Parts: sequence; structure tokens; C-alpha cells
Amino acid sequence: TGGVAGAADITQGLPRVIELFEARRPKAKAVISEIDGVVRIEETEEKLSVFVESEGFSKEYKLPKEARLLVKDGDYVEAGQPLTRGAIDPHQLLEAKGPEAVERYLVEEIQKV
Amino acid sequence: GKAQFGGQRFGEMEVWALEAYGAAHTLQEMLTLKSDDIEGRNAAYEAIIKGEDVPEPSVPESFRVLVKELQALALDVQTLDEKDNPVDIFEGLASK
Amino acid sequence: TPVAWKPLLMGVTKSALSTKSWLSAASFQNTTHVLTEAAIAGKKDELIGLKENVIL
Amino acid sequence: SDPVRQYLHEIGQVPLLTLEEEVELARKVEEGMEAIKKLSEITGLDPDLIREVVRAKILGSARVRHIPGLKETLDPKTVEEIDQKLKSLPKEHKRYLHIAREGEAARQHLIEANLRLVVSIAKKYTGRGLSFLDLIQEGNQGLIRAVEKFEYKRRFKFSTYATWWIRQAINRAIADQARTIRIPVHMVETINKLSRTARQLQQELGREPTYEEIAEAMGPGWDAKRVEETLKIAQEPVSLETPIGDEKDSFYGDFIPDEHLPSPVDAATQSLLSEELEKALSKLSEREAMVLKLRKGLIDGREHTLEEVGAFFGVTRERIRQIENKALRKLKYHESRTRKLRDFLD
DNA sequence: TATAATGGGAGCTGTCACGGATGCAGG
DNA sequence: CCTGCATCCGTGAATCGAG
Ligand SMILES: [Mg+2]
Ligand SMILES: [Mg+2]
Repeated sequence: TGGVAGAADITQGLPRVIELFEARRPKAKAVISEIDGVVRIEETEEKLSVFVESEGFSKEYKLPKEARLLVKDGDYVEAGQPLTRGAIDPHQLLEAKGPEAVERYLVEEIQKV
Repeated sequence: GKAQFGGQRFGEMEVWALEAYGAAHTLQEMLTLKSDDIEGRNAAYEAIIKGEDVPEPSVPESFRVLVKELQALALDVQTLDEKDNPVDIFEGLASK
Repeated sequence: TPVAWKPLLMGVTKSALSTKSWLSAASFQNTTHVLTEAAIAGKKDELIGLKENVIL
Repeated sequence: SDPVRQYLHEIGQVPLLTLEEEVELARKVEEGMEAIKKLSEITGLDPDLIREVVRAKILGSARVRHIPGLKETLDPKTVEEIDQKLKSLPKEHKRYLHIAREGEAARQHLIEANLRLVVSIAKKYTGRGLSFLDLIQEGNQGLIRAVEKFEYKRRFKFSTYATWWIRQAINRAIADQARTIRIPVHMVETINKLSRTARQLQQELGREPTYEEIAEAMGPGWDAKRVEETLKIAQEPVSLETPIGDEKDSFYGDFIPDEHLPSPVDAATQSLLSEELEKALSKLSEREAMVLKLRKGLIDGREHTLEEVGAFFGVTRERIRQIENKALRKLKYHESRTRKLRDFLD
């Protein structure tokens, strides 16, 4: 390159590759849903929380106020469907969606780099 | 090294290259006749200068070193057959 | 009664160290931990893979 | 955690003896030794055997082993037979058993008490090839020797007589265990004398001395040749794991070839020589070649005299020597014509 | 074989990021 | 008394050359 500023080289992407091959949990981790449900939101200045409510049970997800959201309020998401923008915990995905979704996620995410 | 009239190092990466190719007898050559096998390399050189084909490679000396170094750590390492009966790669020289 | 099992995902390093062939496991990494747990269990290497046969 | 500091803590528990206490212990020890002597005069048993029995009961059952110096094997059965044999003695006699026991106990307490002395002495001998703890333990051996060889009647403080044996044991240890190639103590004293000599000369001459200069200052019997020989002997081996380069990827022993095991060229040449020699011995008859094969030791690997070969083939020894002359001469004519074995002359 | 002597001595300090075991206070 | 988080120690850290 000559030392000019540009897009992310292999130096940036390689840690992601190793992060996926080693099945490690991301430092900045994306939060997914263990079960299916509908979205209900709660927002405050010093507190932000997103409720995933099903017909049989209800799960609360307390998030930092600065967190990004991939889901619209009142949507219908699958088990282990991305909510927070970021890398998915392969083991959270494993206990939720199963082996096939993990294999597909690993292969695709590694390929991306 | 050139100074010591030494051979070229066939690293584990070069081993991978042969493995990936699937060249088993070329790899077995490097691991035995062309390096670490004593009886095999003497019979090899003898075969080539006699015009005869190279002999079947014997068990490497460096593995025997591994075995005895592991025995020095008080760990028993035994080579076996399918009958789970001990096989002596030292050919009676290590047994009383 | 059948055994109830759960799929388990482990990194390439821990997977390569948890392989059934102790010759390959020891010749990879953490030789001490591998050799001890193998010597205790009286493990045998069936020489299934490439590494074990390369060593041999 | 730290072996040295831990041993120093184990030493600080035992208090230092008063003059009275020290004399008392040494007294009981000496009287204990006399008691073992007297018990040997009565019982009719070995003083060493008795001493080890008394030593066993004092130390307890925690230590039971066979003593090299003793003739019988030392086991709890034996020491109980002897202890009961000793306690089968009358009042004025059985008294000595109590004296011997008290003596050994005083001996244990005396050696235990003066371990601080060994530490403060062995601390000066460090860096001579033996570790600190190795020196201390060797000084402990000398301390044991000092205790058993001490006589309290001389009114000498025990530290005075102990120090000599302690230094003696330490110096003996350094002289014995240091060098990888073990060298006799007298020869080490010679080499070290050569060191102080060469250092004295280098200090006065403002340069490193010649072999002849040291030979002069050494006195009679010393020439330059003998000095050089002595120095050659004192040469210590170097580690094969010696680092080559500023990286850790290279070792010293990696550059050293093996001179013992035959190269493929050697083995091939040897096989070619045996084959060509058999090709040469087939230009003879089987009998006149067998005479040579038995003579030089190709077969069986033994060289025979003319009498044995004559005792085998059934002819006279002069016939055998005649056959061997004819065979060698035929092989000479075969060699002169074929020009095959010539290259193997090396 | 004998004045008396009695608890050592030098540390290496500018990597790092992982797994797993120990231990701590907290519900 | 048992879960969870902080923290400790031990283990890794490309290849071939020469040196
Ligand atoms: Mg002289
Ligand atoms: Mg960590």
C-alpha cells in the first residue's frame, strides 16, 4: 500500500477469523433471543430494556442505552435471532437454534473476512 | 548448513505439502531412508551402487530416542500388534 | 436406556487436544498435560491419522 | 517456598546451648560411648550392633534400616530380641543401657544445636561448584564427625573443635563433587597450587606467565611439558546445550558429527570387500581357501595356528603352511592380473 | 583432629491474551 | 450454604537460511 490510509487489511480481519475458529465469545457481544416472541420496549435516560414476550413465557433483556437495535418494536423473531448489532455468541446460538445454524454462521462469517 | 556439509531441513510444513499431495512413499523416504533410518539408509546406498532397488524402510532411530526419553520420564511406551501383544522395535537389545 | 447427549462446540485448539490419538495430541501442544492424562488412562494410539504415522 | 529460608527457619527453633548445657550434652555422649563399650564387655556382642540398637530405640520406630557396617541385618524383630536381651541384665549392669540411651539422646540434641555454626561457615564456600544447601549438608556430615570425635575433658568450646571437621568435610566435598570429570583430591590440590602460582607470577610480571616461568616458580620436577599436561587434565567439559547465536533456535551439539556409527559408504565398502574377497577365494580350491579362512579368521572369527588346521584337515603343519603359501601366492597372481582388490587397499 | 567462631544473598522489573482452577463476598 | 464474578497461574505466540 505504501503506508497510505485505506480499508481494513488482513490484519483487521484475521482476529475475527481466529475468534470464530476458536469458538470464542465476542468482547462486544450481540444479544439474541432464547425463545420466540414479540417485542415490547422500555426506554429511560439512565436505563434501557427490551422485553421479549411470548404467550407461554416472558424474557427480559436489559441493555446499555447506547446499544444498537436490529429489531422493530412488536416484530416476530425466531429463537436465536440477532437483536443487538454485533458478533453472535456461537454457544448461545448452539443452545438455541442448534448445530446447523452454528455451522452455517461459522462458515459464512469466516468467509466474510 | 553448507559449512557442515549438512542436509536440507524437511519441516513439518514440507511434510504437510507431501501429505496434501498424497505422496506416501516420498514422505516415508524422507522420514526413514533419506534421514533417520540407519539400517535402511546403509542398505539404500548399497542398493543404488549395486543397481538394485531401495529396500523397505525400517523404523526410524529418532522414534527409538523418543521411546527411551519417555522411559527416562518413567512412562512405559510399547509398540503393539492387532493382538495387543508387545512388539520389540529394539530387537532384543533392550530386554534381558 | 439410551444416553441423553447435547451437541458441544469447542475451538480448534481444544478439539485438536481432545483427539483420541495421544501421539498427535502430544506432538501438538501442552505435551505435559496430554502425556500425563494418557499415561494414567493407559491410552492406546490406533495410528488412525497422519501425524502418528509420521512420528512412527 | 524458599528451601534456604525454610531450612533457616527450622534451624532457628533450636536454641543455642549454654556452656553448662553444652558440657552436659558432650558429657552424656562420651559416657554413653563408654556405656556401649562396657555393655559390649558384658553381653559379648558387637559394640556397633549395640550402638545401632540403642540408636534405633532412641530415634524410634520411624527409622528402621540395614546398616552396612553391621554383620547381621537390622530389623524390628532383631532389635527387639537384642533389646530384651539387654534388659535381661541386673541393676548395676542394666544401668549402662540407660546411660547409652541418654548418651544417644544427648548426641541428637548436640548435633541439632550446632547447625547454626555450619550455616555461618558454609556461606563462605559458595560459588565453588556446589550449591549453598549442598555445602550446608556436607558441613552437617562434618558436624556429626566432630560430635563423635569430641572430648569435653579438654575444656575447649565445642565450636573450636567442630569448625575444623566442618571445613574439612566441606572442602572434601567441593574437591570431589565439583568437576564433571572427577579428579583425585591430591591432583586438585596440585592444580589449585598451579593456579595460585600462575596468579602470583601474573601479578608480579604484569602479564600472563609462560609454561617455563611457572615451571621455574613451581620448583624441581616441574618443566614446561609437565605444566602443560597438568593444564590439559584440568580442562572441564562444555555443555552440548550451549547457545549458538542470539536466538534460541540453535545449539552447540547440532554442529558435532557422529564419529562412531558407520556412514553408508563405510558399510557398503566393507560389504564390497567381503564380496570381492570371496570372489578371490573362489579362484582357489575349497581346501586351500579353507586353510586361509581358518588362518586369518574369516570363518568363525578365529586365527588358528598350523597345528590346529593340520589337526582338522588331517595333514602335517608344514603341509598347511605349504598350502597357505601356495594359496597366498595364487591370490597374488590373481591380484596382479585382475586388478580388483587394489582399490580396497585404503 | 582442639583460642573461639553458631539464621543467605541477590533479585531483572517495557508482551499478551487465552483457558481453567481458586477464592472471595453476595443473595 | 451455593451462584457469580474477580483473579490467579500456566501456556502459547509462521517457515527456511546462517550463526
Ligand atoms: Mg622447575
Ligand atoms: Mg480470562
